[PDB]
Amino acid sequence: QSTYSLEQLADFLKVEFQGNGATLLSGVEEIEEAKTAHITFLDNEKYAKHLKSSEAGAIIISRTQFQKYRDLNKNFLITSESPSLVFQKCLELFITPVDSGFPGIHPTAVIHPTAIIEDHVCIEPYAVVCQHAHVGSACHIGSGSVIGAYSTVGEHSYIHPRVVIRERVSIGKRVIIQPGAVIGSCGFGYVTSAFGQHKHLKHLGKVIIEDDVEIGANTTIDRGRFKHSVVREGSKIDNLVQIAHQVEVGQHSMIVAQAGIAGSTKIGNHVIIGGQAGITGHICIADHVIMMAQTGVTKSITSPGIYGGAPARPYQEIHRQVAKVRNLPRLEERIAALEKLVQKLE
Amino acid sequence: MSQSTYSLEQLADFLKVEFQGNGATLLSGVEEIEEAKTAHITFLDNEKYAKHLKSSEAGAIIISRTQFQKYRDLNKNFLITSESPSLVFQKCLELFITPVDSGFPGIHPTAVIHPTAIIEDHVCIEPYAVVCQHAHVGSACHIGSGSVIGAYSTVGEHSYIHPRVVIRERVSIGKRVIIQPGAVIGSCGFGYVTSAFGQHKHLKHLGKVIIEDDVEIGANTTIDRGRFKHSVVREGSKIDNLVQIAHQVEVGQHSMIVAQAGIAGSTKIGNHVIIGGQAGITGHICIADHVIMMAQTGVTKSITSPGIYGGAPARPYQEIHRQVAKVRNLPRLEERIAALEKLVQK
Amino acid sequence: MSQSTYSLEQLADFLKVEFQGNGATLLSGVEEIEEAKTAHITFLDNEKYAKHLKSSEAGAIIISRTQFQKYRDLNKNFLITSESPSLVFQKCLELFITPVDSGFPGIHPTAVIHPTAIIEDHVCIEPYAVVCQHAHVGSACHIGSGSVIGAYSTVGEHSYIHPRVVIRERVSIGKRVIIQPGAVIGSCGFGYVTSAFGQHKHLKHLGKVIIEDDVEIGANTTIDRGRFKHSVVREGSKIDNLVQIAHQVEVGQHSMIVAQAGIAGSTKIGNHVIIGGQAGITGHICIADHVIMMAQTGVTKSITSPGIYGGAPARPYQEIHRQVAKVRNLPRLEERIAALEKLVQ
Ligand SMILES: CC(=O)N[C@H]1[C@@H](OP(=O)(O)OP(=O)(O)OC[C@H]2O[C@@H](n3ccc(=O)[nH]c3=O)[C@H](O)[C@@H]2O)O[C@H](CO)[C@@H](O)[C@@H]1O
Ligand SMILES: CC(=O)N[C@H]1[C@@H](OP(=O)(O)OP(=O)(O)OC[C@H]2O[C@@H](n3ccc(=O)[nH]c3=O)[C@H](O)[C@@H]2O)O[C@H](CO)[C@@H](O)[C@@H]1O
Ligand SMILES: CCCCCCCCCCCCCCCC(=O)O
Ligand SMILES: CCCCCCCCCCCCCCCC(=O)O
Ligand SMILES: CCCCCCCCCCCCCCCC(=O)O
Repeated sequence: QSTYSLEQLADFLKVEFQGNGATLLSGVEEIEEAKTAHITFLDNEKYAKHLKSSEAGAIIISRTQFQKYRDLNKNFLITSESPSLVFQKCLELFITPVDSGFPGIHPTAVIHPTAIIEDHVCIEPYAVVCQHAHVGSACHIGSGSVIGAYSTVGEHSYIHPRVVIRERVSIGKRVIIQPGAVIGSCGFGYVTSAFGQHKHLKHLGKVIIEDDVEIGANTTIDRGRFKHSVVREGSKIDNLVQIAHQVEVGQHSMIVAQAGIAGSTKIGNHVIIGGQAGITGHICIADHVIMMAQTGVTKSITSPGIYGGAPARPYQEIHRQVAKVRNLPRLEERIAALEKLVQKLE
Repeated sequence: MSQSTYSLEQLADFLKVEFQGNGATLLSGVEEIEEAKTAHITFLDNEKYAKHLKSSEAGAIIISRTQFQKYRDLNKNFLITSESPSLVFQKCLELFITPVDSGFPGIHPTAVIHPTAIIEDHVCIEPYAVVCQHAHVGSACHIGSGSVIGAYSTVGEHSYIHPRVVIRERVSIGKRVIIQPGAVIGSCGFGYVTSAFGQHKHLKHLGKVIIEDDVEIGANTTIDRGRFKHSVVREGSKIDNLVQIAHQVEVGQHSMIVAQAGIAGSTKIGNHVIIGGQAGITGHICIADHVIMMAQTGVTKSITSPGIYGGAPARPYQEIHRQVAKVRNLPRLEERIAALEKLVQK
Repeated sequence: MSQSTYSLEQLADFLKVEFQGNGATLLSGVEEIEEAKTAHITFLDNEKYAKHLKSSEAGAIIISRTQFQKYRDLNKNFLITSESPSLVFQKCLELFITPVDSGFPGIHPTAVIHPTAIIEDHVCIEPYAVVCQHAHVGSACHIGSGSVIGAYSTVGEHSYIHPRVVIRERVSIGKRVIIQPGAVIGSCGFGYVTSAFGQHKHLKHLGKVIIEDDVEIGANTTIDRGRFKHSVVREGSKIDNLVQIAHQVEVGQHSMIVAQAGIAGSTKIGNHVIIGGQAGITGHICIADHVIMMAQTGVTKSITSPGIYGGAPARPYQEIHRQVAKVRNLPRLEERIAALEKLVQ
């Protein structure tokens, strides 16, 4: 650990500063809690209401937000870039990451003869690499994880401990899979028999995880019966998420924790799926669609914008619906007020 | 380019299935009925496709006898089966993508098996799996890499346990059972003794989890053991991924619980029940035979009669359809009062 | 093994408890109060179950002194206790069904322990568990098979970790803590900066996860680490299966989170709070001490006073209960508007 002054911090960040440049800083903290020795940031408007009174010895602020608060006696770090990224730079100054302590390929790691392991890879204890698997260069295979038969882990990916990647899975470049996640599990499909009974079907389709994808903890992705399941590049998936068989997740999308997409559904590019939300099967989510948390998308969405509720309706339309449902006592009163002036006899 | 090429007749004889049309027709893959080309094999599956069979350019269509008789006059290559068209199709599919194992045959040396545990003939135990005291693994079983077969736990013949499954102590697994990676079977139930004003004290659960024949359990699904009673999944039932089965829950025969749904404690589910994805079911209630819950259903009382159910709380489909409608048509109902209120005379 | 039968009297002595009914009454197991036959011991702890008491053919009923006084006139075999009837029932439960361990005592040959890690006394580490650099295993801990104790992470005394648990790096586990199988403690939190292109950049999370004393965590539950600050779960709190705890979430003392519930980033849950199954609580909000949230609740804003809440969005029990009732009433309501328009002549 070390200390940086406000002027000394500015040059390292390549950021213009305003205020008392001798302010000494020894850590990092959020805007609502930071002490004089702490550094902070502001990127949003529904956050700026806490800036007026903040002890922080350094505040990272954009050129836009700086305009509304520049006169205030606070110490500033004014940047034309995202205040959040500039803030991470400051975070990575103070805390250092730590690995397991088992570098390279651990003697325990069982690797199948026919598997191809590239140069500069780390395989932690008790990991199992199956037949004809291809672990790329500069990859990390976490402790106890499983790389399935004929599966490919593209270069620079990071598999965390105890992860099951099943047979025939394409993992892209620099993909990060959190611990406990399962890729290429069987899709929930059965033969609906005549006595009402359910007969298993071996799903054999590929699961393709493209470059720059992130998969959260214990998230499960199902493979199709014989066609592909795809999570297109730059998409970020959170914890405990369900991706059904033959789902296509479009590029640079986000699926928040505990959300679920049902079988054979196309999610478009730059789509946000809120937490605990549920999108049903055989439907299409248009590009740039934002779901609220706990949304039931039952029909296909065919235009961008903010959606929410069960079923899915535009934000404007549910925000009005909720505030009109809340209005039902008052509306009934107006009926009682009207059923009072029906004492009309003559 | 595909794996293999068959004639219509050659393939028909391989399947032990009658054919109609050009027996010489070359067939080199499979496809969905509405996409299949000449080289492709497909199946008509009783549901739709009346007009979509007529205009199908497939080189082979797997059809039931009852349905071939109806489409007898059509100019198509038919593979007529007495079994399920889809089930036959599976065999066909498996000729073009042959299913693959991890490439570790037999019982791997790195498998820890308790001296007391009994392992039957022709079983396969993959690397790093653990078989605890007095466990009983039936013949033709598969224990996936680094899975745990708990103390006094039994696994019926021909059952397939995938990698990193935990089967706790005192859990009974039927024959032909398939468990996807990372399921937890026999975890403690969420029940406690309250004491010292709201403080919760651990209760040891000593009930069993009884999984019956031909049952499937999805990936990272968790099934809790009872306090003293048992948690039972009856014959042929299919539980998807990320499902939660609480302590002392009973699921009847040939029932389906889709991904991310949860049943609370001491609740009985009937036979031929479909529990929609993400749906929730309260504890100490009953779900009758042949009940179907839509996704995200919140069941708060018992359901005694069959049919389709939706909403939170759950009500018979038609009712919640009628509700969403009326709720949506609230502004129209308000203008119906507002303009009616405008009539204010004498 | 245990076709074990005890007399009502024998049991009463072991229980150190007052009784009513024939001493010789032979009891050979436990059963729930609705179903209990003459062979069986059962308990009445919950007042919703006082119904099944009147017609009970049970061989023995564990009961509080107050409930006995109330149902005194009944001719049933009573075991009368001043403690929790459920706890006393637990003592019987264990007499018939003895618990069991894996059968691999102490530190198993096949465990991997990084030389720099510290292992205390009377600790059990099961087959193929991995303990990473500079970890600390408290005295009399249980590490389940194939469990990972990540770097610089510490596990307190008498803590019980079940098989295939991932404790990621820099995670503090308190004393007595029990973690069910498949749990992930200390995964990276969900945080990205979206570029003026639509592309999402990975923000590295360096914060800890602090699990306090007597905390329990359910199967396949995931608790994320903060970006800089910590995610804390305080004393006594019990978390169920399949639960999401986002980065920088603080959970209070003696709080309960039922299965499949979720808490978004940087939210503080107070003490003695119940979060119903599958409930969802947004980020950057606070939940007051002594708050119950019904299952499937969608909490979109801070709850600042104690009570029972429900629905999506969340409103206090009273109001939501009315709201649902009035939505139920809609068809009847507009029929009154129809008869209103009927008279216009
Ligand atoms: C979440 C859960 O799992 N159970 C809740 C349920 O408890 P509940 O009283 O239903 O008991 P639990 O469901 O917790 O325990 C399971 C077994 O206890 C048996 N039993 C319970 C009480 C009794 O006096 N006699 C008896 O035999 C039930 O028949 C059942 O078979 O509602 C109570 C509040 O109303 C809560 O305290 C519990 O957290
Ligand atoms: C509730 C929720 O879903 N939050 C997420 C959301 O909110 P948001 O964009 O606000 O990010 P967060 O604020 O949650 O980031 C984590 C920390 O940043 C602090 N903070 C935030 C804004 C600000 O102007 N100054 C400040 O100091 C917060 O107090 C918090 O402790 O998108 C972020 C990506 O950018 C994620 O990292 C957040 O976790
Ligand atoms: C007759 C079944 C009920 C119909 C509604 C169920 C489909 C909606 C699913 C909600 C989203 C959850 C995604 C999980 C589905 C899956 O993995 O199979
Ligand atoms: C507090 C009661 C609210 C009403 C409940 C209706 C919605 C059902 C949701 C049940 C959650 C299912 C998860 C299993 C719970 C458990 O493990 O005990
Ligand atoms: C009709 C629905 C309205 C209710 C929506 C509010 C519910 C909020 C749910 C958010 C909790 C999800 C937890 C995910 C954790 C994470 O973000 O990483």
